[PDB]
Amino acid sequence: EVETFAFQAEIAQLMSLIINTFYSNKEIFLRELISNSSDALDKIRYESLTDPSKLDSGKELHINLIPNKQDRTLTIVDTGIGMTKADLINNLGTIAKSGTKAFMEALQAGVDISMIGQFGVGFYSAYLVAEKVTVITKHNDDEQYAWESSAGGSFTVRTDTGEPMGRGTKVILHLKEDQTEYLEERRIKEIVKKHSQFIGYPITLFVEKK
Amino acid sequence: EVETFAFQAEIAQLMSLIINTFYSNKEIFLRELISNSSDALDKIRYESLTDPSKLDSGKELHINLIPNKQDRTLTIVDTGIGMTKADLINNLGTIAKSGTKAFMEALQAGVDISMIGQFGVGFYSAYLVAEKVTVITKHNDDEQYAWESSAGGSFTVRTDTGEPMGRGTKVILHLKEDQTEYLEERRIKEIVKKHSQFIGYPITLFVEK
Ligand SMILES: CCOc1ncc2c(n1)CCN(C(=O)c1cc(C(C)C)c(O)cc1O)C2
Ligand SMILES: CCOc1ncc2c(n1)CCN(C(=O)c1cc(C(C)C)c(O)cc1O)C2
Repeated sequence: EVETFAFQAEIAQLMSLIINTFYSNKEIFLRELISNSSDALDKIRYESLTDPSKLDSGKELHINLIPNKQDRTLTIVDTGIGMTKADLINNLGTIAKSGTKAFMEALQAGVDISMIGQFGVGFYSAYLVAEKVTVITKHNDDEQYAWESSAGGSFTVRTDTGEPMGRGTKVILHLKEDQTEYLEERRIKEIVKKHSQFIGYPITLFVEKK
Repeated sequence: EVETFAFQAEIAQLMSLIINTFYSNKEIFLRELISNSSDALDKIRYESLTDPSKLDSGKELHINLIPNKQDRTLTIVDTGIGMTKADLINNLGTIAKSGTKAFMEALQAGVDISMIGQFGVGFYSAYLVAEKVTVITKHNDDEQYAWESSAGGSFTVRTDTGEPMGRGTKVILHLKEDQTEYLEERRIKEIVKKHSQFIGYPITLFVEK
């Protein structure tokens, strides 16, 4: 059974902005996804400090980047805390964070789209390069879920039937036809090496089985 | 009343570096404290989307800067998720351990102190301008506490007796004698415009006199 939700009106607007504004520095999407992964990973390590059983679903804390030229997909996998169904639905579409209006405001007052992260809504920068985004997520308290959207004002949520994850969040970017550079080894390294924040977790870039 | 604790050795080490190294660009401390406040406010906002009862202790998500020239203090107050007693003593230091060590290594490879916030330990940049820092905090599940340190390798924690803050964290900088410029209204505005122009939450600069 697949459920369909409307994006909150301001979020639909943020997404349209992102998809339609001319902006050449698209590579910031990767930075924003890795920061989310970093926060999710901090969170599960933090909870494990007082309750070590939370790592029963997987004790390795890391980030994998997986390009697939055949599928034209770039996938980012982490083993952070993950999202329950309620987290998925509430944090990823149906409720506008105050940073959305604030961000869009800032754009009028002379900011760059690359600062989307300061406003807690960096995730939507994925649509700089992706025509469709699928998010698979597993939290300790819930079942494994699949979120999906090609924008257009709605997203769907279903129970995921694919390979279980143990715990964490996996972001599958279905790349636009002219954005395949982000499947190239040399390009991905370049963007990650440029990453401002010290990532306190191993980032492994997978090689394609060409 | 008051309990005294030893810093993690790497944090002690980082703190002596910050205090003893020659570095004129001290103003970056504000940017780092304002970044922490923003992160803290992200955390309670995130939690509140699924459990709105988390804002019972306070709906307003914002940051105050309060200079006091009588006391020679600069105070950064926010209404974020706040910190528990275990967070003050142990948890936060343990999470930041890998960044702390990584930062110190980076400095040896000739990087700049202003990069401190990139390694998740921007708070300790407070000791660029302060001889003593007092942190008052309130988390939803816990009581209100005072953390304190003048470096020298130790810190204290006590239950705070003062004004109940509801939820959040207040960082009181007791400024060095030669660092009073950061009490000046023009100077603070300048530094906020320069390094923190687009923060995701309102910031109110208090005026004096
Ligand atoms: C504010 C800190 O507290 C906190 N608690 C839980 C979580 C977070 N932060 C961050 C997000 N998160 C995830 O699972 C996650 C989500 C995204 C995109 C938004 C889809 C991503 O690209 C990678 C991820 O690991 C869970
Ligand atoms: C997920 C576990 O990691 C975690 N959880 C909660 C918090 C944090 N990290 C840091 C932020 N925070 C605060 O209270 C705070 C702290 C500082 C300085 C560090 C002293 C500051 O200058 C302003 C603040 O609001 C809350």
